[PDB]
Amino acid sequence: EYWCPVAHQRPPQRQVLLSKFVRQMSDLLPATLYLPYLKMLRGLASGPQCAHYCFSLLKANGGGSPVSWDHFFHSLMLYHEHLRRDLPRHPPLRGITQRELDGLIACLQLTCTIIDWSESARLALCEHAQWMPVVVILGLLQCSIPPLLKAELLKTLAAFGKSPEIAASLWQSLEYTQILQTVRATGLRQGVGIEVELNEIESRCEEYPLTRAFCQLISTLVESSFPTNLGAGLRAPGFEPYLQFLRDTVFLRYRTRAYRRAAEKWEVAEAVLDVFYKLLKDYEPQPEDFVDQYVELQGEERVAFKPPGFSLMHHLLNESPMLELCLSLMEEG
Amino acid sequence: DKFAAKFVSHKISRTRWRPVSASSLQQPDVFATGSWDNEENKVCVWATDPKQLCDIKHPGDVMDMQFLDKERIVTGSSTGTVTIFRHHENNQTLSVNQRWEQAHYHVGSNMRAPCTAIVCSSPEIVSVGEDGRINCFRAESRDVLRTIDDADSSTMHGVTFLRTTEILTVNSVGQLKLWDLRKQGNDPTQIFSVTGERVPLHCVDRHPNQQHVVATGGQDGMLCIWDVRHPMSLLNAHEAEMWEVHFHPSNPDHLFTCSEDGSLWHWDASQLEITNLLPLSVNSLDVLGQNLVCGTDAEAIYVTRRLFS
Amino acid sequence: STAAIAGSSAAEEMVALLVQAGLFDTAISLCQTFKLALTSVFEGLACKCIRLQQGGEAAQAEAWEWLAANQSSATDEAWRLMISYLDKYEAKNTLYHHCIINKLLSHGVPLPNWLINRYKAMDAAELLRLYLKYDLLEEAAELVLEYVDALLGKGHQYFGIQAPLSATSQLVWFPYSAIDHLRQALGENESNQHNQAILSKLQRKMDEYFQKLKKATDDYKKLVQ
Repeated sequence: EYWCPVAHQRPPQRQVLLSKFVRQMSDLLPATLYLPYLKMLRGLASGPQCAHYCFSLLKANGGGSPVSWDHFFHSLMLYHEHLRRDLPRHPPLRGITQRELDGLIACLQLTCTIIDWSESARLALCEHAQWMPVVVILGLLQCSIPPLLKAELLKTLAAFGKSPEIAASLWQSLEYTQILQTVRATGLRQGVGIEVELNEIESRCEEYPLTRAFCQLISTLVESSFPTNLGAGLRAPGFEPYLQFLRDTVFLRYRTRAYRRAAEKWEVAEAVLDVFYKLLKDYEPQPEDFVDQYVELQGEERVAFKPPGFSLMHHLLNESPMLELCLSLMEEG
Repeated sequence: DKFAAKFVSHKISRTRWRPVSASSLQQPDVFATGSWDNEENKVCVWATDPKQLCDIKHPGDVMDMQFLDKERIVTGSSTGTVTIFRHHENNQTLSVNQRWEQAHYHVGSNMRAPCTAIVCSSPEIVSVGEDGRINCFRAESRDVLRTIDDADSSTMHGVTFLRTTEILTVNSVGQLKLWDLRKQGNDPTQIFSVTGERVPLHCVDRHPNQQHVVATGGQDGMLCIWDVRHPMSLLNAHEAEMWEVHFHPSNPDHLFTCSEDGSLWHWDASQLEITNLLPLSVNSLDVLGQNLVCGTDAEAIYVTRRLFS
Repeated sequence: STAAIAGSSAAEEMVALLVQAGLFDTAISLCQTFKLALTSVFEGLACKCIRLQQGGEAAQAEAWEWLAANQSSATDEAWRLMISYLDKYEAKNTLYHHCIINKLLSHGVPLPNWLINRYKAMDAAELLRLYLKYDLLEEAAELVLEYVDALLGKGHQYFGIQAPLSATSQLVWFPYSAIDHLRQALGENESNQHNQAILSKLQRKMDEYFQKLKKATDDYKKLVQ
């Protein structure tokens, strides 16, 4: 009923009035209605037909109104330049004002919705040569921002991931970026991004949205493919580090770590457990999994990384704290 | 019954297990001990009665010992010299790697100053001392990277890496100082102290998971739980000085406190359940899963492999 | 479904959507008219082929379908189709082999001989570069050895060299940088004896090559004087 296009009607007068009401609200939009208009749209872009129609409508209306692709991606590029220009007392950091933060969040939620329900909108927004949303969003995660914003960025990244070839390119960029410190970064000690933020900022705030988001992204990525040869030249080819990180850190925190909200204690568990499940489901035992090779990394003969399933099983058929924690989890449930 | 006591001839000051790989389901078996109060002190490595594998004549007294990695052991002498030993497993031989002879020396005067404590985050070795000095080195650097001179007029007893590039140090006058290794100034960021009291603090430990929980021990044998962001809890325990406090690495809900009265108490959070594990003075302890080892001044090593049975 | 969106679609979006369905011919036509470089289409074809090389029966059926749409197995029709589009609509500008070789080595598929040979004669340097970029050290060493011999005389046709120590010294080029990177990797920790042997023989061969180059300088200077 919000979209004016044997039975389909020549646009009914009610439909036309409603479409005009949607368009009339966008002309000379005051600053105070910039958020509720965005959330109204986010509410209108469900029902894939409706999603596509509103996508095209609001893409054309921004063909200046503060609601348009150029404005969004230009604002992102400006915030990126300004956050990179204060990297090491740089000019007192214009830590995004709470209002601008909520604006960016509403925008990214609307984008997630639209590219979830309309695959054509996904392929259309990913490839626009001027906006380049994937590189801009992957460049902004490396900057210091509040956690909620990193969570919204990761949800958007996930929605852009429900398309196969984008997934292969995305794995490429994720491990060339070192968002999760996989190569010992010249003596990495304990992580650069996810690990450190989780241990120090998230654990202190007593809320863990960043970790839930990163696990969700790993889940979506492994669905479309357990990727192969994630790294060469740097590190050793395999999906071992992401697994090690997930398992160790998230199961620890499952046990003992302060949560302001009581419910958040279970969400973390469920999120990492889902990826454990999807990692074990596809592991079909082959006669080559039980042969292991030793790769010479930095002159230290280290056992290679067997498939995720081999190591996800060999720790299950003994009494490793994985099994103990699983039984304890069933007991608690 | 659980503890098997093997009597050696050197008072045991430090006991530390060799870090085990998490991915492999192996059980820690090799631990290291250091000895004090003797003419010729030494650093030994034992395997679980425990049988000694290899030992090396350590110059001076072994005050503090930390395992850098599986093959490197960093020991702090009583002459201030910080040394690294390389363990060759194939030949069971400990060899000298790198040393900083004058890491700690008193200002101006001749003679030497003891190195009280060391902490390690590969490849960073931060060593405090009796003199006001927080010298920081690197595994391969022949020179000292940074020296915070005159950091503390009073003797500093312990050190630990709060977060990263930040260290918490306790001193003889009862002050917990938060330091920063990035700021070029020689002044502490914050100083946490009990109002009115100057009871010296001997030990300090940080919760394995949450970084804001720090547990310290004083000469009054009291466990004080601190929150670096906000002492939250003062717990009455021993009737004598608490030399060392250690959180259980795998399951932090367990805590072990050793005192000179001779009591290796165990605190269980999972109403705190306090029990006496041992029947002269217990100096050090190290726990890793189900295996615990403690060394006493009675020249004895007590090892258990079924701690929670 | 796409018909509605088609109503408001730009050139790039259209190209992408078409290359997805398996319609390489139409994609190429559209690109040629609007003067857009077609590396995207080449890469998409390459990826489809890689997925079919190590896949199952549903993959085989979809392959049959799109092969029909474009034009004794569905994989075979794929490769000849590749060769055709590449040779026919050739671009002397990065739409050649670089984009294909890149994706191939990215996904860990041993390069086929045809591609290898083609890229060798026209551009040897970049092939060596990707070899050493990735962990294909042995292959890099082999290519280096091959290039050395071509400069000397034997088998110069395969490497596009017209100077086998004849006439005057005019055409030469040696990839010192890449050779140095290789030597560093071979002697990283002096533990692998296989790596050590390769290094030694390579070094010996290089020495002979350069002694030959010195004899050649003597001769050339004499000639000019």
